[PDB]
Amino acid sequence: IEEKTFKIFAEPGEKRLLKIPLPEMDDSEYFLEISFSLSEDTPWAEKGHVVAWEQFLLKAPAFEKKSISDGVSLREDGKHLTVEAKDTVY
Amino acid sequence: IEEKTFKIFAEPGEKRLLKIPLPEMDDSEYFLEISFSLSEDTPWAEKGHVVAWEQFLLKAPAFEKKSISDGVSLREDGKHLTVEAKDTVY
Amino acid sequence: DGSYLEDQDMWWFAGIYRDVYLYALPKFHIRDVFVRTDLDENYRNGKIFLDVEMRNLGEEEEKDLEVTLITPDGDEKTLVKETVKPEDRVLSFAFDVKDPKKWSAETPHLYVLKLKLGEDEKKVNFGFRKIEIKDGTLLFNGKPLYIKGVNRHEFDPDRGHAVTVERMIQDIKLMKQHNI
Amino acid sequence: TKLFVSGMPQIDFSVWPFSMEDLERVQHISELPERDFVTVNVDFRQMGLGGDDSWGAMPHLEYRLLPKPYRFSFRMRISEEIPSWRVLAA
Repeated sequence: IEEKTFKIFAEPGEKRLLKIPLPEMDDSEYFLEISFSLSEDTPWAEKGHVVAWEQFLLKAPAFEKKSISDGVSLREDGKHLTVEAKDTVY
Repeated sequence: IEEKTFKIFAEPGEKRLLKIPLPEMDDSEYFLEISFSLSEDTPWAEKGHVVAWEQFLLKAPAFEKKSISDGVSLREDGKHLTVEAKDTVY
Repeated sequence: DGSYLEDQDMWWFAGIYRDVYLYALPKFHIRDVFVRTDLDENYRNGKIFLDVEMRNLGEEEEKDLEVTLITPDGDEKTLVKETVKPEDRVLSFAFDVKDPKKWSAETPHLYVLKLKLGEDEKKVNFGFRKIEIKDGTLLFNGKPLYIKGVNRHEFDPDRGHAVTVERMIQDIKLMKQHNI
Repeated sequence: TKLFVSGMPQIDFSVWPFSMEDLERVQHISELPERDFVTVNVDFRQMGLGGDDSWGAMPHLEYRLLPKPYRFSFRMRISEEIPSWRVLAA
């Protein structure tokens, strides 16, 4: 639903902070992915090759529980129990 | 939703079994009440006076959780936060 | 080689020690019958589950199948009456019965199924009863059952394993008179 | 207009035609004053009444709120009709 490019300056061993502005969220599940790729071609790989990525849960979903009002039928014989609902028979 | 009269023969100290045929139940909460009343007038009370009763849970309800899609507005000033939804303001 | 599975603690005898006979059935006949019962959760109303296996040995014409239920009182009811083409098939039926008399060792009430396919006639005795395990307890028609039993060998001091009906009846009456 | 409250899954409540301060002040039934409001209490629980005696006895241990952490929630709606107590927002 949303993609954005960035550049970060960090020398060997350095830790740097990255700030991501989040949208307003509904009852769905939301995951964030952060990746780093080759800016231009190398002798061993092409521009856009991913070298590193990580993923994080932003928000768990809200589960819905619905009350069913429609009916189910049941027929017994000597070997089988048969259960009918809508247009499926178990 | 259902009422029924009965008579039970039990001498002082006796335990007797009572069988109650139950209906098919939906997602509501169901309670059973069993009572005993005066068959006819006494010097101290009238026909229908209850002398004893007990109640029992037959079935717990099934709770429904609904996903809300409609929006809520928010206005801040120096002293108040105001929240609007449908035709109610908090 | 059979003798290796017949090593019971008993006398080793031999011979034709039970009855021999010849009988004749129509070309199209009932080979087998399986009658089972169920009872509801109040042990009040019953169901009959009936499997009828038919066998054809060169018949061509269609025959009439009738199944009759006789009660312990003696009343009769037709359960099935249909025409069947001659073939090897298992027919299955399920019937409901209201407040049947239940079979126990204390009260042995027997129903009769009468089965007739053309000129082939057979009868089977059956009872309404249910054995079950509920939470490690043994139940018979819904009541806790105590087995007050004995082991019996089919043995006679004059005839060996060739025991008669008169001796079988003597054994059973003696068992019941001693609370077995 | 209906003010509706439902438990998650239950509450205790009471409604009075005066304040808690009025009820604590007056020592006779005749002195209970006239007010232009209703006091509403919505509770998790209240301690027992006791009464083994009335000159020192406490309620029994199993009817006291001993000081440990507690939580409690309920749903409120202001509308023209009574909604279903069994339906909540996910």
